[PDB]
Parts: sequence; C-alpha cells; structure tokens
Amino acid sequence: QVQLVESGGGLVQPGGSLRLSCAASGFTFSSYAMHWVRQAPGKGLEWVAVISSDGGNKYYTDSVKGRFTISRNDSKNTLYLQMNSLRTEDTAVFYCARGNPPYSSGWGGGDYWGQGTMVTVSS
Amino acid sequence: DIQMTQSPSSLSASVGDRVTITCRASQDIRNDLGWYQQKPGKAPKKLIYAASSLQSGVPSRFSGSGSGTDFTLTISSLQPEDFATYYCLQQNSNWTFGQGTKVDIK
Repeated sequence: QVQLVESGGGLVQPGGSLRLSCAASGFTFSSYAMHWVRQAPGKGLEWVAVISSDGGNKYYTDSVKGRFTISRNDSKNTLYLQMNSLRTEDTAVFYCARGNPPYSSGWGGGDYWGQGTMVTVSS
Repeated sequence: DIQMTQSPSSLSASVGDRVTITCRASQDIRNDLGWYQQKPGKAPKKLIYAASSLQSGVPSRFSGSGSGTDFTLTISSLQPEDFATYYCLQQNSNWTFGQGTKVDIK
C-alpha cells in the first residue's frame, strides 16, 4: 500500500539551514509528481513546492523563492526540501503529498500525504 | 494563484444536523476542487475530488456539488466522528486553499 514518511524536522535558530526528507514506498515513485505543503500553528494549509517526475520541472510560492530547493532521487525513492535562511515565519509542520500520475493535469493528485515533521525556527 | 474564500469559518452543531460548507473562487476553476477533513494532530484526508466524486472508503453522507466559482460541501447527518476542520483545495493551477471551517460540538 502507498505510504509516505517525512523526517529531518527539528529545532533550528533563525537563519540556519535545514533539510527535509520524504521517504516513499508502495507505488511507482518514478512516475509521480511530488509536493510539499505546510501549516503554521493555528493556521491553515499552504502549498510550498512541486517537482515533476523526472525532476525536470520545479515550482515554488513567491514566499520561498531563492531560499528553498526541491529535489528527488528516483533511485532511493526519496523527495527532499533544502531550506536556507530560515525565518521565524516558517515555523510549521511540513507534509509531502503524492502529485499527479502520467498523462493527467500537472496540478492533479493530492490523495496521499505523510504524517509530517515540524520545523520550529526559534532561539 | 486564485483566491479561494471559504465560509462559515466555524459553526456549532449537534449530532444529526445537516451541515453545509461552501467555497467560492476569484475566477473559474471549473470542477478541479477537492474537500479535505483534518482532525486535531493528524494530516488531512481527501473526502471528495473533481467537485463531486466520492473518495474510496468515505460515507455517502458526504456529497459535494458546484462548478465554476461556487462550490459546496454537504453533510446529511452529522456524526460523532465528523467533528474536525474542513478545507477546500483549488487544483486548476498553483495549489491554493480555503481558510477553513471547523465544526464543533453544540
């Protein structure tokens, strides 16, 4: 069965860098698109990034452009999120969600999510 | 990046009541919308997608309707386990959500 697991979240100081990892299993990882979404304490859901299957395309929300870098390893079946210059406004729980399958709208999917890791940037 | 606006933001109800949550878009997003439910401390679970399609394993008391810019999530008979916050997701272009609707005990 499809299963996703995030890890690497933790306590960091304002300004440091941190890398998130999302381990996938139970499906053909190489043929799906992957997303990262977050949720600030007491707030709602906010999409952050997406990478196409072959890592060929990447898109980010204005708020993290230049600071975050999404990537994947279709060999280890892992999705990553490299975060640099962490501001206190990034404190949140990050989730990885399955994107779209081949031959369908690049914005499709959103059916499977991980349990999430929380990054709390404070000193 | 469409502006998804959800309402009400919260509402008190009791078991049995017929609850109704609605979401409207700032521009036509066709039928590319999905509803999610999130209980405290866990990740969101998809209930509906493509505006009306039920997600496998979801009770029929959940139904959704709408297209264009006016959508609606309807619950027939509110159950003891249906208390949580509900979110609508815009999947026509860059992912955008609604502020959220939390339904809590009367």
